[PDB]
Amino acid sequence: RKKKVYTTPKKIKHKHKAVKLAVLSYYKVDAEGKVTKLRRECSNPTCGAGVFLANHKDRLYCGKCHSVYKVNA
Amino acid sequence: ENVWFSHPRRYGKGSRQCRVCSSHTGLIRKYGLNICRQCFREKANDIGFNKFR
Amino acid sequence: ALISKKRKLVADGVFYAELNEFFTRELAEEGYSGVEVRVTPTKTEVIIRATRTQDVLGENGRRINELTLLVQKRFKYAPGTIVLYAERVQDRGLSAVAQAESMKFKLLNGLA
Amino acid sequence: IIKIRITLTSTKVKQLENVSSNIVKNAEQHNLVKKGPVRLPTKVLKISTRKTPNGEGSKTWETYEMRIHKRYIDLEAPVQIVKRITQITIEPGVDVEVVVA
Amino acid sequence: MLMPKEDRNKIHQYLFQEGVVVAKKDFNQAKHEEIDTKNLYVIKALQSLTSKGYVKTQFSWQYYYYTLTEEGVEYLREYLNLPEHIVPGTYI
RNA sequence: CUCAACACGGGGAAACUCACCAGGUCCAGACACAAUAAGGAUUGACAGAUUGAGAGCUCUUUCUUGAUUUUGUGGGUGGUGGUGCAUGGCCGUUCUUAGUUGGUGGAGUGAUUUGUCUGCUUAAUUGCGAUAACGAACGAGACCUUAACCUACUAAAUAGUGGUGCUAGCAUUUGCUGGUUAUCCACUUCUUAGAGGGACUAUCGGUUUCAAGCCGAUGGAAGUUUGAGGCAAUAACAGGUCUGUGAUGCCCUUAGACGUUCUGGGCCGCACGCGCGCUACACUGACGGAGCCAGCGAGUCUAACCUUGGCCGAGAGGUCUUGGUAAUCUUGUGAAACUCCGUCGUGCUGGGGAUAGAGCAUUGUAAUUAUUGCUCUUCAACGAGGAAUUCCUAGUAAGCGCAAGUCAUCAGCUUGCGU
Repeated sequence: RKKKVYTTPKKIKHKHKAVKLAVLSYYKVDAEGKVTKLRRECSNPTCGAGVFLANHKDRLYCGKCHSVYKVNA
Repeated sequence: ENVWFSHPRRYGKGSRQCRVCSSHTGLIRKYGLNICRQCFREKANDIGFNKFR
Repeated sequence: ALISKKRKLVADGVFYAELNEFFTRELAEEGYSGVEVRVTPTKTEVIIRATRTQDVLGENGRRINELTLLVQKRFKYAPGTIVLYAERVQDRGLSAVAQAESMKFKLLNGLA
Repeated sequence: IIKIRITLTSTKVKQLENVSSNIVKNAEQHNLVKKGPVRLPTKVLKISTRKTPNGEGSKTWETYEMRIHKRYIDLEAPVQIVKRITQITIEPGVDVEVVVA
Repeated sequence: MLMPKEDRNKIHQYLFQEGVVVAKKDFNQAKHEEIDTKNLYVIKALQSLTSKGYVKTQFSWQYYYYTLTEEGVEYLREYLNLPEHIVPGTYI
């Protein structure tokens, strides 16, 4: 062993850096002063109405779960 | 990462190891000793294995 | 119980050797010289053979209550079923273990 | 009274025989039937390592031995005197177990 | 270490509670026998404490031996507890 | 890499071991400083792409996480990475032998020498002796373990023996062979193991300077130091080992890693040369029935170890139970050579069983590059081995198997043990 060749394409590629978007916590705001749910809550008893279900394409996906909460709609 | 230590270690030289130095070569597991050949020879006197004949 | 005497008597030996190497490493600075176990019903006891018992027995019971916990945590003894004593040394001028540690630490102070 | 059995196991001859001697001496201090010490055959536990680390040199072998001596005494006694005689003769290196029946 | 905060709390309280940790040199050992957390967490949390002081470690026969020093017992109070509590075997 | 490398590294590697090869993750980069950062430092992920892969690897998507992380600068840590010609420890070897060294005195300018020796003796620098040496120390011996003897002591349903009850068969006449888990009693020859005894070359004879000894006979369990080991000097080797060690200096590397882990593969690949071995070349034999005899040992509680007995199966094996943490059960380990009766009949034949085909099982996550076992078939060389060369002196050589180590499975190896 003298050196390394790295015949694999030259990938020092790393993960997405927990992608830094702007401020995002927004239900919606009407005038004086009410707020209503968008990106609705989960059906989990252990998700006590505080989690947002992402809608990618015909999917509802929770992030409180490690992997999978699928209430599809 | 769910594949990190996933290979089974239930028999053979990969599972067992020395209790003094954690090696896999020259292990003595007679009477449940689990000490390598070289480690046992340095402390056979403390265990109570003397050399008579 | 429920262990054959062949495995029982051997396991007592390896337990002693593990204890002895522990105290050589731990009480190196107190002139340690040996141990002996007395396996009795109702709190098996351990005696430490070290010259400076005033150092091994720390301030107000520390430094041996710590070692009592360290042994019973590692060897899974019930609490209060092991106690550690320290009586000093019988004539430390004649123990080769104690005179080798004396020789060792004298070298580390840069003595010729 | 009750039928009892005391089993002694050690790796030291000198430290074991006097303990059994104290057992029988306390047995006819206040007299009761002995079924005295029946010595089982000694067990020699042999470990045969090679001699070395790495295998250079003449292929020399060692053998190490641990000797297990075992003795059992089958006594009968009143319930009171059982505990005291089982607790007085306690010596390092000798493992004593007492079977109730 | 990421080592989520509710697992520092289990580790640090138990070190305050007894003053000693032994913990079994084996990484990825899957739920250390005394504390409810992983054995990797126990070994790596107290490596962090040792480098800054606060605890002294001994290693023997694939086992660690952790002893809380006098500069660590005072620090571990405001981390977890109130004053006038004795961590180690100083309690008689 | 001669003895002092080559069934050696306890090295019988399918994964693991593992150090090597093609690839994929992870940090297990402590702490300190500085920056980003509660308008979020950061972490994790469904489905699809992608991937050997149900690795959120990475990407598409948009949820979760919250101050531990991230980035940079120094370090830290790890390494079966290098150097055994930088070292420790261990071991081998010089070296199956008898050798080595102070103190005081003597010799010599001195390095050194004598002591530590002409002779005889011993396994021995073991002794008798001689003596410018005297008195000593280590090694040898002494010592310890083990194998042989004890009708002696101490007693044993975890070892036996005899009688006694109950009972089986046969003879019958009172006998012989048995069974009976404690029926009871008694004992310790055999077995066990504590303490001891016992051999000292004893008695006699012969030899030598008449000493140390040696030889022969008798007695004795034992007469080679009773047999076998263990232990084991001074000085050394550039002997081996950094791949036993959280033994270790220096060098290298330290995030696309030489760390670690995961899937695959390799270490086993074959024109060929060498070392240790196994099976053979048959009639002192092969095959088939029948007899039937050991010793050393190992064995499972929060884990599946040694397995009896019944049943199934040609076998390998399966299944239902049982005993055993063991002088109790496996186990009387009913081992093999061996012995008796028969078949073969001098024919590479019924010697030999390499190579190969098909099936059935077992261990394992996994058996292909056959793990191994079994069944049928295939039937190779080999007709006693040139020059060379090894080991061995009595319960030894050689033949013969058995247990243990390694082990989940694999013994053609080793360590012991008996015949």
